[PDB]
Amino acid sequence: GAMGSMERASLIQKAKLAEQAERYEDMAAFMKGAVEKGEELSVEERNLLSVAYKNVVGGQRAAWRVLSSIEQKSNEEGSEEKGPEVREYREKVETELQGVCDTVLGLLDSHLIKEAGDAESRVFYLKMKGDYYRYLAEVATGDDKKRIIDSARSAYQEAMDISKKEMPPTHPIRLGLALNFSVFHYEIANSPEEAISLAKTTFDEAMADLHTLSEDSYKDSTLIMQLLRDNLTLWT
Amino acid sequence: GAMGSMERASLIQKAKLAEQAERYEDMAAFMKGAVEKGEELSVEERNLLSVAYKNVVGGQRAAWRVLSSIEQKSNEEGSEEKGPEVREYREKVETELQGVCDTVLGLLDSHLIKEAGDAESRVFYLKMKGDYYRYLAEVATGDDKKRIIDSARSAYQEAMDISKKEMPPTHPIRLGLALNFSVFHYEIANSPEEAISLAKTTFDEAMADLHTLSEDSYKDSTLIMQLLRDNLTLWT
Amino acid sequence: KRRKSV
Amino acid sequence: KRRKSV
Ligand SMILES: C=CC(C)(C)OC[C@H]1O[C@H](O[C@@H]2C3=C([C@H](C)COC(C)=O)C[C@H](O)[C@]3(C)/C=C3/[C@@H](COC)CC[C@H]3[C@@H](C)[C@H]2O)[C@H](O)[C@@H](OC(C)=O)[C@@H]1O
Ligand SMILES: C=CC(C)(C)OC[C@H]1O[C@H](O[C@@H]2C3=C([C@H](C)COC(C)=O)C[C@H](O)[C@]3(C)/C=C3/[C@@H](COC)CC[C@H]3[C@@H](C)[C@H]2O)[C@H](O)[C@@H](OC(C)=O)[C@@H]1O
Ligand SMILES: [Cl-]
Ligand SMILES: [Cl-]
Ligand SMILES: [Mg+2]
Ligand SMILES: [Mg+2]
Ligand SMILES: [Mg+2]
Ligand SMILES: [Mg+2]
Repeated sequence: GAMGSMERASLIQKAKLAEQAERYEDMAAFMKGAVEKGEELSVEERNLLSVAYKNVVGGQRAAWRVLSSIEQKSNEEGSEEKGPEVREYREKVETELQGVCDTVLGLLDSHLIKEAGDAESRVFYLKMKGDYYRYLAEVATGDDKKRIIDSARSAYQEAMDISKKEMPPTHPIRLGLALNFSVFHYEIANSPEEAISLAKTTFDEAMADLHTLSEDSYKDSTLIMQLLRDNLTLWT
Repeated sequence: GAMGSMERASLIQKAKLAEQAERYEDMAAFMKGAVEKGEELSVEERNLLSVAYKNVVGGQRAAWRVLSSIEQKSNEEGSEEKGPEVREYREKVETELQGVCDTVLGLLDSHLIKEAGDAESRVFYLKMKGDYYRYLAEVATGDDKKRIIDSARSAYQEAMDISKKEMPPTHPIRLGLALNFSVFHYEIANSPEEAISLAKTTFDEAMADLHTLSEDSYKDSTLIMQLLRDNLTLWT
Repeated sequence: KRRKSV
Repeated sequence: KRRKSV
């Protein structure tokens, strides 16, 4: 419950309908119900899961940044006191965003990561684990900040180690993992040199392996490769 | 509750923050709390109220149309049976959208319309009443369809009668009311001739009164006037 | 493509 | 303007 009474296949079908309707909160609830059925997810199902939560948390993060910016302006010299409401509402959005991250991290810990044995599933879920700890780190300001950052780092690092051993350098999940771990280094871990090195090396190793790919795979790999290029252009 | 414990002014301040953050469900909840304080709304507050719900229901209507289209394709000759899930999920979105419309109609009936004595507030709320009945009519298919349509018509008609007597033909609320009542005639009431006549007459009466306006008012009136023109171009 | 309302 | 993630 509340998805316990719905067939697994019906939850998957409805997640795809919610995706078409851009109803990402519904999509995430349906996929959470699907995961809670206890069976491993297919590649298509894992992508539905990740898209749903990525969109939900993406909207919450964008809102949090708008509110945090307002809050920061309210704390500058010569700004008029407007009371507690900006902080209260930023905290409200923050707590909801934390709850979504804890929900995703809970699904990963119960029991997606432990049953994931193939590299494509294990790396995918460990990348999600890094991403949702990273989103927690974006809003962390207290005594658990370093531990949250560590947790993101640890998840991404295990995903990187598996992906380098078991996946081609052009694999979209390997490329996406590297893209996000590089963003983690640049924006969360105060390590822009490591972010740039990772994005460079990733892009270059992928370029050298493109020759092995069919026309469809080439298009898939080159798309994430352009995101790496976009960040290199921004950061250098 | 759940907004009963928050100051009216804090609810208004947070609605404006939610608007900046495009958090329209929060914005609507804050403005519902503000209305429930029992005091009349100012012009700025009424606009916050209407923007919030317009955006919430707008997202639900767009999703409903995506799902209804899928459902309609599933009912055509040669379409493969996929079970109840499309109808179930369209019904789920439909019921939520109905609930939002009933929430807005409830705020209008308790007690915004009865305390609204100036034309600008009375016409605004009766236009909202027409709009939310119209949204109910968009998804109605049963024995209450005609009554829902009647209710939309009646609200818009009272708003039209007040606006023609008490507002200039360029007033944005009068122009917006006419725009939407015209859409009601075209799409809900099967009266495209009346929709076209209303949009024409509205546009022409507004054009003839533009000479009375300051540069700022002229820009305000001409914007809704362009929406009327857009519909005339589409329908003729 | 979609008629306007406000 | 905003760095990319996926
Ligand atoms: C379109 C929606 C659905 C049906 C959910 O699929 C999303 C997408 O699913 C696949 O793409 C994945 C994928 C994305 C691709 C980069 C999108 O590519 C195109 C051409 O649109 C972004 C998505 O969020 C998704 C699922 C996520 C990830 C990310 C997950 O980390 C946990 C790592 C990188 C990327 C991988 C898994 C991509 O393979 C597919 O290969 C894409 O298909 C094509 C033609 O590119 C499809 O759009
Ligand atoms: C910007 C958001 C807030 C702060 C909530 O205000 C919304 C807007 O509020 C006012 O505009 C109203 C208004 C709208 C204007 C047409 C928007 O104009 C511009 C230039 O953006 C659309 C809004 O939804 C709103 C509030 C709604 C109505 C509609 C309500 O029916 C119940 C009838 C027509 C229209 C009237 C009330 C407009 O006066 C203002 O005159 C607009 O300001 C300017 C410079 O146009 C502002 O964007
Ligand atoms: Cl709050
Ligand atoms: Cl459903
Ligand atoms: Mg079953
Ligand atoms: Mg391999
Ligand atoms: Mg008070
Ligand atoms: Mg008057």
